[PDB]
Amino acid sequence: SNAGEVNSFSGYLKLTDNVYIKNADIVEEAKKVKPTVVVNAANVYLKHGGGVAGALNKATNNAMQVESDDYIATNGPLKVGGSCVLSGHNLAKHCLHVVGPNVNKGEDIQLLKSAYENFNQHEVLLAPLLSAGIFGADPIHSLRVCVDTVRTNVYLAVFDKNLYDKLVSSFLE
Ligand SMILES: NC(=O)c1ccc(O)cc1
Repeated sequence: SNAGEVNSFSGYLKLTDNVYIKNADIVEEAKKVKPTVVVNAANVYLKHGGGVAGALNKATNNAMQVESDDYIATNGPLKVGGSCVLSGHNLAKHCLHVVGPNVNKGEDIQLLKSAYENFNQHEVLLAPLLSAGIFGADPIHSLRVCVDTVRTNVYLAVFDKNLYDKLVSSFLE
């Protein structure tokens, strides 16, 4: 890897005492920062074909999917709102696979609070906005649940510049 120190976050905007945000690609952030923990936007079967999960898995050259398939065959699926800790491969020491509700598929948005409570077992995390994208939840709402629920230090990477700008505007109202 590059020779930088681990957990080297740069250029984030501090929103609260423990929540930070950056307009960035989470894969490029993982490579630059070398965090202890990267959060995956997982589904219950740990099938990483799409969304953030697909980007993370591709950046591990499919090692994340191989490990996840081995895990599920023995250990069974996660629950919505739940998490597991598997290897971070080349991206991080650990990957916290967190299942936000998929409101495009009828799941209860209330489970987003449970989803973010998984972050509180880790002192500092690189993460995407939970339940965004293929999961269908309103990103402004997801940021509010994050701020209200996470107590540990979270560094959120949002790649779409227009969505970033709307999140920051929303939060500063
Ligand atoms: N990026 C990494 O692989 C890493 C290694 C050791 C740590 O204590 C934290 C992170």
